[PDB]
Parts: sequence; structure tokens; C-alpha cells
Amino acid sequence: MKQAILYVGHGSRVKKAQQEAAAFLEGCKAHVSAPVQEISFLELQEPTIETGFEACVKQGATHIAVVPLLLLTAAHAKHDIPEEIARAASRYPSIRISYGKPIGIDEEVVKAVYHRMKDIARVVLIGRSSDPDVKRDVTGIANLLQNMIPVKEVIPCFPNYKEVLSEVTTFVVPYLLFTGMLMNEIEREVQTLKADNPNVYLSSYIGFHPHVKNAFLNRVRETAENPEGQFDFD
Ligand SMILES: [Co+2]
Ligand SMILES: [Co+2]
Repeated sequence: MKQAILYVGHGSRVKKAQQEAAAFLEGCKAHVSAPVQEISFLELQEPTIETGFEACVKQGATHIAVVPLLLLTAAHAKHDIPEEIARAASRYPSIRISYGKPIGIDEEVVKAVYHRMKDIARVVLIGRSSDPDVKRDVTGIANLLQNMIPVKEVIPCFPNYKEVLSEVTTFVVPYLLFTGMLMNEIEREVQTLKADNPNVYLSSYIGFHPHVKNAFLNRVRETAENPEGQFDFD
């Protein structure tokens, strides 16, 4: 037996984001017991999932745990990544594959939100959607945050955040792993809003806070352990 982890990030055009994601995934390697560990990206960034999967096989992996670096379960986790993995599986039929879940609702991510907020009551949680599983997840996370600290309310916007801002101290927490255009838009809209309401405060994005890392590594470990084959990928 020789276990591999294939990490799958979203990928990005933005230099800083490429750096944050690649340093983050390289940092994870020292925290995971598997002898073969490879990084790949769904879009824009090298290596691709194809190359990453191939890199694991080259290194003699018998088993590959594919773990998506995503905060939520929607099209990427449910459709795009597994269809790219199935191409790989057809190329390498004797590899046993397991496939993990996005972070989702995990009290560790809530701890990251607290920490980002503590770098500065209601909370406005801004993130990425038509998929209902995203509605469930973000509502879940808002309810955990709402009860883990003494805030008045938490309002997810996954509702157009622009309009929620147009409508008591308010924290705006971007529920995003990395920076980019959306983050630049939010930064701009809050910036303008501050002139109209001075009790609005924008935190940095959750990013790769150590509590996010904890949450991710819990995903990695359950996927690689694959209890009762529940993470088996066909
Ligand atoms: Co995307
Ligand atoms: Co399809």
C-alpha cells in the first residue's frame, strides 16, 4: 500500500492568490502522513488535475485521496472535479480512488471567522449561488457563528450583497479563501458605504487561517482513511 493525496484547488489568475494557495497546499504536506502528495488546480493554474493525478501514479501510489480545497459544495465539488477525476480513473484503472468533501459546515471555519473579526453587533457574511446545498451550508455556518459569539445577528449573502449593504456595529466578513475581483468589489462597496454608515467594518477574507487549515486537514484525513469505504470514488 502507498497512499497519495491529490489536493485540488480552484486556481486563479491573481498572482497573490496563486501564491497564497500554493504556499498553503505546500504547507499542508508537512502536516499529513501520506508519502505522495501533489497539488493541482481546476482552472487557470498549473498543474492541472490530469498532471497532478499522473504525478501521484508516477510516484507509485496505489491509492489516491482527492481532496478539493473549496469552502462549499456546489458545481465544482459535485460535477467539475469528479468528471475530471473520472477521466483520470479511466486512464489508470488499477488506482483506488477516494474523493473528499469541501470544508462545509465545520466549527473550525467559524473559529477562523471569529479571528478575522477580532482583527477589528451584526455580521454580514459575503460569499459565492443557485445550488440549494450552498444555501444549507451558509445558513448553517451563519447559525453556528451567531451562537459561538454574543452577536445580535448574522446575515449571509451568497441575497445580493451590494443591496444588503444599501439597506448597531456591522462586521462584513468575506467568506472567501483568496483574493480576487469579488474581494476587490466588496472592498470597494464597503469603502463607499463607510461614508454613509461609519459603524460598518470590513474584515479580511477568511483565507487560509490556521483554523481553515485544521478544517481542511480533517477533510484530507477522513478521505485518506476512508472509513467503511464511504469516500470511495467510482
Ligand atoms: Co469557480
Ligand atoms: Co457533465
